[PDB]
Amino acid sequence: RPTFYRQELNKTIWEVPERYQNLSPVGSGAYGSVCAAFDTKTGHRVAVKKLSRPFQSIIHAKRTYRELRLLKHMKHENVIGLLDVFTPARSLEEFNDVYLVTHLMGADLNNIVKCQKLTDDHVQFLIYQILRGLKYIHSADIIHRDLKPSNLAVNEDCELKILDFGLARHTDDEMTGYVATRWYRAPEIMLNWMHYNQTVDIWSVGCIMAELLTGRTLFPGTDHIDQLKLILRLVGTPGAELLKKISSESARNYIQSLAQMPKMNFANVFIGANPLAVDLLEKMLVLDSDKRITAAQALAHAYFAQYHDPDDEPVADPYDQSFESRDLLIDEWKSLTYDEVISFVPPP
Ligand SMILES: CN1[C@@H]2CC[C@H]1C[C@@H](N)C2
Ligand SMILES: [Cl-]
Ligand SMILES: [Cl-]
Ligand SMILES: [Cl-]
Ligand SMILES: [Cl-]
Ligand SMILES: [Cl-]
Ligand SMILES: [Mg+2]
Repeated sequence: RPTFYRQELNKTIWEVPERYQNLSPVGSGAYGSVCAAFDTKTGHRVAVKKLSRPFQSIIHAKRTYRELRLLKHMKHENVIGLLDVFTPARSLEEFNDVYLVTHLMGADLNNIVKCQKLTDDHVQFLIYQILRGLKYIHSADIIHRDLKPSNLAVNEDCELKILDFGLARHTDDEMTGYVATRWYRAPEIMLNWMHYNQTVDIWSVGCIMAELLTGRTLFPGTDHIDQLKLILRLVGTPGAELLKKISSESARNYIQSLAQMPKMNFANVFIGANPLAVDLLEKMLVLDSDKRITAAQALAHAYFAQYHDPDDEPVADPYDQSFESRDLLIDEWKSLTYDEVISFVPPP
């Protein structure tokens, strides 16, 4: 057990191993507080996140367990990894606090687009890395559910990592109105049409790729209905085949109230883009999720010929998510989490 030391950072007690020095506040959503630190064992600048109220309810205790399980599994060059996890507690009986440690991300996509100009070669490389990471995530039957530019870290060398997996977090207020929290979401999840699956993430990649190409948000809707009208103007209104897959009767009646529109010509929307980029966008931005291109199929598209290496696009170890259907008490979720903290093995 390392020695721990205590300090107060903005109204909060932090108790951390001596290896972590020069702690300085950076952020605080409703799920925790974050400090930057120097890790003297590894030489890395790191983010240290102290969870808030991790075991306050069954829903919160299960979310804490879910996040720790997911971060411990993800071992890929284009996905955020877990450097360390710790608690100052010396037993389950005194266990209350969880701290998560990752590499400090110095810039998101948004920061890079504002400070540098990108060529078509940059966009090939950025979208290639998102798809390489998604091939790995989907191979474990994990859905990210919240891909958007603020959830993509990018460095000076244009190297990219996916972060901030969807933990079933987002509230109704957060998704309301003229908000980037909704502009990258597939229409079947935005409107609760049907049981969604991993295809929702490919829609988000199409929206991100379009905005790297034009410099404009693809579907900047002022609300859910405005956004659906922008989507159907580009891709066309649904055919009988998709309408049958929409499980809500009211959702089906509403769509049938809209005048029919054909799919637009994507070469006339993405004026002057690489024809291979136009073709790949037409294969991602398909209304019927059954017919979208997959991450593994997209890596073999000719747009990525300069970067594709089928011997360097790895898949994940199997991931057991049977806990998602399990009914447990707060203290049972808390014990499972404690065991996962004490069994952590750091990366090479
Ligand atoms: C001018 N637009 C702003 C920032 C870049 C671009 C696309 C969206 N992310 C919003
Ligand atoms: Cl230490
Ligand atoms: Cl990482
Ligand atoms: Cl504790
Ligand atoms: Cl964003
Ligand atoms: Cl597993
Ligand atoms: Mg985020």
